[PDB]
Amino acid sequence: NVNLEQLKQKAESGEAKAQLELGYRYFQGNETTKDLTQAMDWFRRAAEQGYTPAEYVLGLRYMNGEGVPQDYAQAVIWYKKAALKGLPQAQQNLGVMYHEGNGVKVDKAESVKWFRLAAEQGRDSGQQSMGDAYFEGDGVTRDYVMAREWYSKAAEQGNVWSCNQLGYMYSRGLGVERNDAISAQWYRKSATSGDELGQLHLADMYYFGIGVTQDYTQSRVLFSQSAEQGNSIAQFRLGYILEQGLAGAKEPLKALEWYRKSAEQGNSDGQYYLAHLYDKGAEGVAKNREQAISWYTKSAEQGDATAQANLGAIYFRLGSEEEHKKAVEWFRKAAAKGEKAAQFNLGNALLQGKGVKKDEQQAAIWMRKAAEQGLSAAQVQLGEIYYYGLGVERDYVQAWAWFDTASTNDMNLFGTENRNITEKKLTAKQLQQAELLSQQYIEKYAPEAWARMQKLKAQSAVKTGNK
Ligand SMILES: [Cl-]
Ligand SMILES: [Cl-]
Ligand SMILES: [Mg+2]
Repeated sequence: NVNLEQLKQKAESGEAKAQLELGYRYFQGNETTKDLTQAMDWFRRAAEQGYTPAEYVLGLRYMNGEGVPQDYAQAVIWYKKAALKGLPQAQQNLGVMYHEGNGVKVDKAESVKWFRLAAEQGRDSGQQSMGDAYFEGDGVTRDYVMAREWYSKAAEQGNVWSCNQLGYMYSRGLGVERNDAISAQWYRKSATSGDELGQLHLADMYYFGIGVTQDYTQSRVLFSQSAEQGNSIAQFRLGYILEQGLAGAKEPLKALEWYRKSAEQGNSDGQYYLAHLYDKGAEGVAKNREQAISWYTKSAEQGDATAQANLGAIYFRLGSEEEHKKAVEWFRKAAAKGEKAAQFNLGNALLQGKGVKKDEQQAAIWMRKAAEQGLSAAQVQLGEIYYYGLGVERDYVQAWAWFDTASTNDMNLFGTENRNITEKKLTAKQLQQAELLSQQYIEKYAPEAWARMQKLKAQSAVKTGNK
């Protein structure tokens, strides 16, 4: 428009708009050397005339301590001048000051008054603030319906936080009936904007086919975008996609790197998967006991029951007497959380008196818990517990039933052989009873096998009436 000298002439003539603009020339330092003293002087001259935008600007300068000592209380006074005259940005900032108790005592109801005025003028930050207020019940009574309405207005204008909130609410059924498809649409808007959490959530939805068609390639790309921004969950989820070759060839070395990124942030899942790669190895990844133990221990300490079970198992396979005791303590923690492998491992520890005093009655209890969760190895051991009467009264019918369950479950060879051996011990009626019992156990405690069997079983025909 006009240069500095021409602008100066207008400002000195008393034009408030020119005074504010001149202030900004000094503030920004583009056409003239940055000079906060001169910037403030001209900002103040414009505000002297009650020029609303300049009053708002002094609010910013006092709020931020730019060219003046930071002073929230004074910022509030300036914002209120401009807010009372309807300037949306001043209303929003004043609302924030009240919400935070910056320069004024916290007043959540008052914050909502100001957010509402800014929101009614269509500012997306105000609309978001109203959404958050109704979502939190902060200065207003909680109302997820109202929250959704305000978030929608903000999200339509590109407000990313509001997109994520809508994604969340539609996923959880807050103020609206759960709809995974609509949830995914909102998270997609977020993800396309470059948002780490929108990418994370949409990736997870493509992984499991929630609200969208299952698609590991889309999942990989979205997890990658979120992981590159540092998200520890996205990092291990991407790692798993890569290790398992779900969207490409298996890439175990690349998986390792992503698991390590996750693990180093303290993510117990990342720590688990990193440890698991060192535990089991993969193509190009050597087994490493020390690393497996170290990373399982961090994961286990964070309550990961899979890590607890696997750490104990490493110690049981190869460990000192103290390591066996530690293993039992880990199995105990994981068994308490319901991890079937830990219940099984604890059961066997108690049968042997390995790392713990031998206790066959307690062994049978843990073994049954594991067997009921479908672990065929536990079904075999529980069968032998009944066969030999270890912490239970000997019962060949129960033995046969658990062995047949294990055999049918996942073609456990020891189940099959033990069943065949036990059968000779049974009368014809005991065998009938054991077969019925195994049918019950298979349906309840090997349900995947039950379903497979039911779909394949020979069925009888029915004769239709004729003539
Ligand atoms: Cl703006
Ligand atoms: Cl695993
Ligand atoms: Mg709040």
